[PDB]
Amino acid sequence: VNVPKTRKTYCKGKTCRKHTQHKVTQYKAGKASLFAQGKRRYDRKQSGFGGQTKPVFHKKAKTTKKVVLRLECVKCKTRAQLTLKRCKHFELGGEKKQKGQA
Amino acid sequence: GRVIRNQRKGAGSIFTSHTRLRQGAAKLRTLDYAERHGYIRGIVKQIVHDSGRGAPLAKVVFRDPYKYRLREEIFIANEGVHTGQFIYAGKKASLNVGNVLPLGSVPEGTIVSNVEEKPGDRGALARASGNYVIIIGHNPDENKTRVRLPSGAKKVISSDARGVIGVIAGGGRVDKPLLKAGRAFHKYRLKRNSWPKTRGVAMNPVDHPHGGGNHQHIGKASTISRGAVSGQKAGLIAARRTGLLRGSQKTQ
Amino acid sequence: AKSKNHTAHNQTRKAHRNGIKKPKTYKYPSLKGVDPKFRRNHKHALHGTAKALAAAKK
RNA sequence: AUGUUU
RNA sequence: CGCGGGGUGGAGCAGCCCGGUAGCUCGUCGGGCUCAUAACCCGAAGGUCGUCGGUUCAAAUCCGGCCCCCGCAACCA
RNA sequence: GCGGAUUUAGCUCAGUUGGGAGAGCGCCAGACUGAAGAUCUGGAGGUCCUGUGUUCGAUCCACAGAAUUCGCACCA
RNA sequence: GAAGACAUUGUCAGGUGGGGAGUUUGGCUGGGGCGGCACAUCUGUUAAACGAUAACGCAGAUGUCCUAAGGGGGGCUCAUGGAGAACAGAAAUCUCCAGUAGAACAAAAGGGUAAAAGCCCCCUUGAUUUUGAUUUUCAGUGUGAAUACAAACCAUGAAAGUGUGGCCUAUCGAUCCUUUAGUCCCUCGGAAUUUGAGGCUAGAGGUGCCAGAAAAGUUACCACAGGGAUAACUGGCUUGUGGCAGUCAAGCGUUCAUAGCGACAUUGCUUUUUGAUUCUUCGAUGUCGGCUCUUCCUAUCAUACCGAAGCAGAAUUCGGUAA
RNA sequence: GUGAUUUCUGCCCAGUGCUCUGAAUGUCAAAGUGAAGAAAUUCAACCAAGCGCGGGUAAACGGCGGGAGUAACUAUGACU
RNA sequence: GCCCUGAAAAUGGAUGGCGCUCAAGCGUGUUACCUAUACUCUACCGUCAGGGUUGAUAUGAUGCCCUGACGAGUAGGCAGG
RNA sequence: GUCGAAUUUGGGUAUAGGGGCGAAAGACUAAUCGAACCAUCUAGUAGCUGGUUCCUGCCGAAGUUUCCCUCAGGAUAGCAGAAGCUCGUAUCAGUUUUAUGAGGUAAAGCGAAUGAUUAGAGGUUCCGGGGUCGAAAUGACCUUGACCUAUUCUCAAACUUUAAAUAUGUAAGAAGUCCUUGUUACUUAAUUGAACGUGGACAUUUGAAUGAAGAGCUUUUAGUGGGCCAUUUUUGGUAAGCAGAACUGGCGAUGCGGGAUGAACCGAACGUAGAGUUAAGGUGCCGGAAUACACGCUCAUCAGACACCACAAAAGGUGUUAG
RNA sequence: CACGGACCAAGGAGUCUAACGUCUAUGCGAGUGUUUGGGUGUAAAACCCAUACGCGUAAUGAAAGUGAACGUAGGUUGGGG
Ligand SMILES: [K+]
Ligand SMILES: [K+]
Ligand SMILES: [K+]
Ligand SMILES: [K+]
Ligand SMILES: [K+]
Ligand SMILES: [K+]
Ligand SMILES: [K+]
Ligand SMILES: [K+]
Ligand SMILES: [K+]
Ligand SMILES: [Mg+2]
Ligand SMILES: [Mg+2]
Ligand SMILES: [Mg+2]
Ligand SMILES: [Mg+2]
Ligand SMILES: [Mg+2]
Ligand SMILES: [Mg+2]
Ligand SMILES: [Mg+2]
Ligand SMILES: [Mg+2]
Ligand SMILES: [Mg+2]
Ligand SMILES: [Mg+2]
Ligand SMILES: [Mg+2]
Ligand SMILES: [Mg+2]
Ligand SMILES: [Mg+2]
Ligand SMILES: [Mg+2]
Ligand SMILES: [Mg+2]
Ligand SMILES: [Mg+2]
Ligand SMILES: [Mg+2]
Ligand SMILES: [Mg+2]
Ligand SMILES: [Mg+2]
Ligand SMILES: [Mg+2]
Ligand SMILES: [Mg+2]
Ligand SMILES: [Mg+2]
Ligand SMILES: [Mg+2]
Ligand SMILES: [Mg+2]
Ligand SMILES: [Mg+2]
Ligand SMILES: [Mg+2]
Ligand SMILES: [Mg+2]
Ligand SMILES: [Mg+2]
Ligand SMILES: [Mg+2]
Ligand SMILES: [Mg+2]
Ligand SMILES: [Mg+2]
Ligand SMILES: [Mg+2]
Ligand SMILES: [Mg+2]
Ligand SMILES: [Mg+2]
Ligand SMILES: [Mg+2]
Ligand SMILES: [Mg+2]
Ligand SMILES: [Mg+2]
Ligand SMILES: [Mg+2]
Ligand SMILES: [Mg+2]
Ligand SMILES: [Mg+2]
Ligand SMILES: [Mg+2]
Ligand SMILES: [Mg+2]
Ligand SMILES: [Mg+2]
Ligand SMILES: [Mg+2]
Ligand SMILES: [Mg+2]
Ligand SMILES: [Mg+2]
Ligand SMILES: [Mg+2]
Ligand SMILES: [Mg+2]
Ligand SMILES: [Mg+2]
Ligand SMILES: [Mg+2]
Ligand SMILES: [Mg+2]
Ligand SMILES: [Zn+2]
Repeated sequence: VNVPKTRKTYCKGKTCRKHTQHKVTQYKAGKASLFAQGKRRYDRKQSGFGGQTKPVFHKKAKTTKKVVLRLECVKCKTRAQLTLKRCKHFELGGEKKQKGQA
Repeated sequence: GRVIRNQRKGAGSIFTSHTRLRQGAAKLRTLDYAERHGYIRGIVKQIVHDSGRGAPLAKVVFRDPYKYRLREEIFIANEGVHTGQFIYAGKKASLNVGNVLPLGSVPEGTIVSNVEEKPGDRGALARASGNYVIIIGHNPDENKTRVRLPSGAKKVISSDARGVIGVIAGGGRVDKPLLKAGRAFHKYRLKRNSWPKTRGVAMNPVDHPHGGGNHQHIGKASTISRGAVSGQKAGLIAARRTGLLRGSQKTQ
Repeated sequence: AKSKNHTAHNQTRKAHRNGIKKPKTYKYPSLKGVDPKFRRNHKHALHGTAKALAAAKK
């Protein structure tokens, strides 16, 4: 799919609360932190003997992920998140379609 | 799933050596003042067969230098040693077959037997029938002797380590075919319970890594890593190479 | 071992043992899905009607 | 350096 | 996911490790030499550097993306 | 009988992105040779495995059938 | 004597480690396995004109694709056929006429659509925000999908209006954990500030066995609980296949359909074939063949007596009563 | 491992093993080092063996092709 | 239409058997007759339901009495013994 | 078989259970070995097999829905019991009628769309054009082909204009109808309307039929979650006492009379008795009941003799009967 | 022609407990529960008892926290009595 940037859409920043321009980027998860309580508990549980103490998923079936657009209001900076339908090729860049051309 | 035969050998229950008929440990004299500074003369009283050993032993009687009595020693007989012969052991003994000399006191090219690895260990190297060590040189500073061992290895030994002039008697022994399971039986009856040997490939998987299969076959490479563990080290342990040896030895 | 997959056999008999029950019509039915604008104004209209009918007892 | 057969 | 490395005429390629400027051999086309081929000689053709974007008086080389390949290492929905 | 596969000038094949059927080994013709083989130059060579179907067309986007094979076909 | 702050030993760390330990190694299924997916789903049909409705029924489809192929508005009309224009012919571009859709609308199929839902053009982001109700599946739970509103902010158009993704029917995902966005709110419990962590609300990372364990084989050395819910024998139903037999009569039989045969068809019988099924037996009906022995059937090889012949004799062939 | 004697043990190190090489070499743990921070901590550099890179080895495990044409009858193909 | 040919299987055997031929067979029609735990009436048992009767000697008001209807049953539930 | 050495054997001694020992069979290790024996953990767990102890009375099932690593199990809903509760001028119903819808099956149709499909006939020579002449053009023909026109034979689960029967939604009143006018922030240009009210009028049939051991309501629990059979509709299969669906009725769970016999068929469902009458089925004898009455048909050297049901076909016969 | 049962006697299988759901009975009732313990006793009984504690009388929110009368504790319809 091809999704454009700059997204004039609704903003909930409590100052705009209205349709404003939003810069569009793709959501990237972000590094899993140590000291998150789940990670701390998992490390404590994995320490010592006993082997693997929690499941490790193997039966992968999805061939795509749901792309998330981070929509950032250009004036108030509040971010919103929009999920798109599953796609295999996602481009944020332009190069719109042309009709009647070669 | 079972402990394999080479693992069971280490417990040493039925795998200990059959030492009843043996004459005693074959050793040089204790390295004492007389051998450190001059020589001591003993006499060969008997050349006798040792059970389980190929080479004959020589019972050599020396006088005790500190107490009026005789000290019998069990040497490995070198070829040409005879009963009634005077054996001389020490720094100042002559270069004659059967004499015990420090490695430093013998010229390059000398053939010695029952060579000490360390001075005073009373004999470690070239003890089997027909085997010998060759002095290939000396390093007087940092006093040492370079020697050629029966296996072809070059070793540097202290120049104070002793050896017996000549070659261990009983040589050529392995040139005669045993010709008979019975003769192999009687050979190992006086050495240890290591014969006969069932092939691991003729066993079941529980008994041996090579066991099992609808045909007798190893199934995986018989060359086993040096870092393998007990129960895995069956076959060609840490083999650098396999197959028929073609070409020359003595790599550089 | 394969087995039966589905049948509606005996289902109508089971349902008619305790009978198909009409759903107990009520006056003043619920206003659940009714247009919230209409409902918002209906609340005010009813409060005003209640106040008027109360005051009308003089 | 290569160059067959009649 | 991390850390590295590589992608250049048809092919292998040097070129990059701080722009002065895309080359080497084979293969392909022509001629010469030979009695004729091979080697050889003289020519001629073949790329603008895997694809984008950026720095820079002027970037294959710098800088970051994307694709492909490889090596090691990592693995709680 | 199931799961795969590949069918294209005489032989081996490249194919084909909704073009247009091509390259070798053959064959023919012409060169070179006293001549033959070798070698060079060319030229033809298929109604694209078959019928019907989507189609502007489409062996090639596409449907089923065939041919040649492989692999499997077990516990009794 | 050798050796030396190195070995060694202790702790932690990385590698190696079926030598050994523990465990696992789907389900449906005309037995199981192999195959397939009928496991989560969508179209048409089966389906018997409300709804619902099965099979490893039938013909197919889904894990995508699209910043337009979403939204609004305007203008136009499609497939095809005929008639015409230099190159230009069957296919190029131009023109008229007919044209109920015989086109197109991403994909499967079905429905729907003509001043449109199709084609072209213009502007856009309603594919947005909040949290409820509702319909299908349904337990009237969840998930997915969809419907109609409300409260905002927008888009488009002159406007009425229309728009909360794709004309409709499929195109997808819990807890825990991680992560992001938001609220800048709540908590860190002796009292504060700042980091850090933990909460609240909404998403994302995924379970396709699709209400969602983390999982390789082999056993002809085998074990246990069971199963006739289920295979390998007989028996029973069936008779496709096998075997046997009719009816018709185009032909063969030099002539001549039927002495003897007999195509194209068609009606049966049998259960000495093999299938199909899984009803009996898995707390056990001894599982090939032969040997031995008895009896039964007749669809008769011989023997008895006969009818027919392409029966001269002889031999043979067809057939009847006959076991 | 093979299995008296006799005769002989062909080719293959691509794969899986085993083995030899080693600061020129990518990756690579704890400790240690540097930076930033108020610190927890984060980041970076360095980082042993192993693996990778290079070699050897089959009396290690093992493995060891297909199609077409072609000879004064056919047939078969020495041959390509 | 009926009958016959078509019409062959294995222990000896089956319109149920015997046997039946203007049938005791086939088609059809009319009556009479036989008999189920069914129907009708009555009695008795129980269950359920609706009632009467604390006005006394009257002790069974969970009692006494009146009326009608009903009664199959695995798994299972409950009740009275 | 072997019998003078890898010989046989006594005693002593060593090796102990994931251990030993094995000239190797998973052999042997005290009748125990693909992991000994003893005791304990331990009454190990079992969705699996077996059993589960008195009587009578009343009521009385399910093998279906959804979900599950589920398919021999459970949860869930349903079916069942029990306890009742609120009322009973009363409520409703596996039914009809009237009124009003909805459907796309049966049938039907194809000189109606789509798709199949048989044939001849008119045109189109621009028919596809060939042949043949035509010096040649299609120019004449001949002709095959196609198209077009009007006809013709036959068809469709996934075709259709039409379109049943059965089944199915709703309504048939007092929570109704009519008249007046109060509230509102909704709605309208507007007391316009919408919704909810106030006040007023209308009880014999309060607005079809029939019935109503009453109606409504609640809680809580059992068992069940293998089903099978019959008619009819119907799918796969040659078919099956096969496999799978729909509606109903049954069997399971059920005796009784009948079908000799038999889970399901016919009849009829059951407290203990008596009398009468019957059902289905029967009435020669077995055997209760007419060797009844009446009209015909049939003679079988395999007669026939009551549905389910325990079989027979095509084709034939101056047998006989009637047309 | 599925399994157990040759026979007989005796034994022989839904128990108790912790915590609970519904229903019912009883006591008291915005309260209720004496029995941890104390007093007492004819001594494991019966009798008596303080302070607490449990549940209830308040909910809601993750939490900080806040916390139930417009009114005759409301209007309408039905409602036994
Ligand atoms: K652990
Ligand atoms: K051996
Ligand atoms: K093996
Ligand atoms: K291991
Ligand atoms: K296993
Ligand atoms: K048959
Ligand atoms: K069995
Ligand atoms: K190799
Ligand atoms: K190798
Ligand atoms: Mg650890
Ligand atoms: Mg050996
Ligand atoms: Mg063996
Ligand atoms: Mg092993
Ligand atoms: Mg191994
Ligand atoms: Mg074997
Ligand atoms: Mg079932
Ligand atoms: Mg010549
Ligand atoms: Mg293991
Ligand atoms: Mg299975
Ligand atoms: Mg329907
Ligand atoms: Mg329009
Ligand atoms: Mg769905
Ligand atoms: Mg709107
Ligand atoms: Mg829509
Ligand atoms: Mg998710
Ligand atoms: Mg969290
Ligand atoms: Mg604290
Ligand atoms: Mg599921
Ligand atoms: Mg069975
Ligand atoms: Mg047949
Ligand atoms: Mg069955
Ligand atoms: Mg038996
Ligand atoms: Mg028997
Ligand atoms: Mg016969
Ligand atoms: Mg041999
Ligand atoms: Mg580190
Ligand atoms: Mg290293
Ligand atoms: Mg007959
Ligand atoms: Mg009779
Ligand atoms: Mg009669
Ligand atoms: Mg009676
Ligand atoms: Mg009463
Ligand atoms: Mg009863
Ligand atoms: Mg074995
Ligand atoms: Mg027990
Ligand atoms: Mg009953
Ligand atoms: Mg699951
Ligand atoms: Mg069972
Ligand atoms: Mg239909
Ligand atoms: Mg029809
Ligand atoms: Mg069950
Ligand atoms: Mg049952
Ligand atoms: Mg019955
Ligand atoms: Mg019968
Ligand atoms: Mg009688
Ligand atoms: Mg007939
Ligand atoms: Mg039987
Ligand atoms: Mg049993
Ligand atoms: Mg028994
Ligand atoms: Mg008893
Ligand atoms: Zn903003």
